[PDB]
Amino acid sequence: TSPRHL
Amino acid sequence: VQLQQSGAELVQPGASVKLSCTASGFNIKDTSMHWVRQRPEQGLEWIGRIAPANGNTKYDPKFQGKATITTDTSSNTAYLQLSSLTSEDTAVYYCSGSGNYDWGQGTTLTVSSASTKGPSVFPLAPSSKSTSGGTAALGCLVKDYFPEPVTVSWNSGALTSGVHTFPAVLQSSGLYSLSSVVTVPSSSLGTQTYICNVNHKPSNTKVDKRVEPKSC
Amino acid sequence: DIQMNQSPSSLSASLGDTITISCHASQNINVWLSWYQQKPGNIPKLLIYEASTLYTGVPSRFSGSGSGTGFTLTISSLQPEDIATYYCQQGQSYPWTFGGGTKLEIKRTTVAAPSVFIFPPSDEQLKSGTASVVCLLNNFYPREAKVQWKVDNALQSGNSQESVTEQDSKDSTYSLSSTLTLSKADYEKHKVYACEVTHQGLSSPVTKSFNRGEC
Repeated sequence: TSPRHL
Repeated sequence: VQLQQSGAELVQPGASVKLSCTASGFNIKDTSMHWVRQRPEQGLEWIGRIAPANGNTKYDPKFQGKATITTDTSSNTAYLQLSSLTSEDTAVYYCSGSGNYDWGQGTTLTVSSASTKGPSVFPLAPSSKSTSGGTAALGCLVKDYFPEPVTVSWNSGALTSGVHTFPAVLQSSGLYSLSSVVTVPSSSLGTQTYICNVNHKPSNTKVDKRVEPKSC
Repeated sequence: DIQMNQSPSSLSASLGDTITISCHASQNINVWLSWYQQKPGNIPKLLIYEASTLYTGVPSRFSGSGSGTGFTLTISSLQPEDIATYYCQQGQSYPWTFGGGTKLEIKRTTVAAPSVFIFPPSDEQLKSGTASVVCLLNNFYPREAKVQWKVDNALQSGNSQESVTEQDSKDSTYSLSSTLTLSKADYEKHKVYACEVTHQGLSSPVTKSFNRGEC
């Protein structure tokens, strides 16, 4: 899974 | 940790550009790279992203097909390619990574048939009269350039308090102009030297100009 | 896709107040919602992610909360450093979508008078054929200001442009710079150049003038 914000 | 993005581009309508952003502080293969843009005086539009260790890609429907995102893992950079550039696509394109990293500095793309022109930097000399409070205004006038971003700093980023750089105005000639002023103690007009650092990447114009009280 | 309805689009409030920006989602996004702050004028910086998890370095006066489809960014003790536009961003599914944005302005209680300066054109510019004078109005609080040019008591109209900064992050004021552009021939034919500025904080219009050839 990858991060969900910049 | 910081990202540097390519200089502000000028390109003709219907053409294609390839914007880049390099990473220094982390590995490209170690996170996802995202592109977002911001039209002048508008909100934020998410363009797409490329997965770490390429890796699949995802895009936004309005950029589907007209935008491709790729990475050069050896160079530790990321790219955004846009085609069929219309006058709607002139914006500031940000590049950033998933996680707590900062965003890219930003690349301003301008889609226009006009030609690049470099600016001329003029001094706004503080007047000989020294009014109350011990304050005196001095500045730089940046005139006749295209396309936009001209970035102005004072003393290479040292001088910050009292600095006002105004938004650019559009002259009848099709060339932009903006001013940058700073309030300063009158007792230091001859002692402290004040430099304004003007950058204009599309024309490769890098100028530092000293403002100095005119001698009479 | 998932649309983020951010509200209000613009909000003005006095110093020290408490502020709530809300962001409604078209679908359920669990807690995968973030907040960003964009001061004028630099890059957007992350304030809060995962609806409520603060980011290291963000002042404690920012707080976030919400789940599912309802979210709220709370700004207690409103400080002038909070002049910026705020966006909510969801990351539950692709394509990621931002909110419309929220322009936050400080409602300063006291009127501030502008300091007026005038600048003659540089002799370096007079070699090019044009001569542009500049009138500075910095640090005043009401945005409404009026600038008029008089070249030898002749009201100049149509040949000047103006620009205004955003709210200063220190005293919550504005700044204005007006550029009057003349040809070199026109500049050398007249002596007196004035800048008459009317304003709510002045009680009487002020005029900074200069004659060409003083220095």
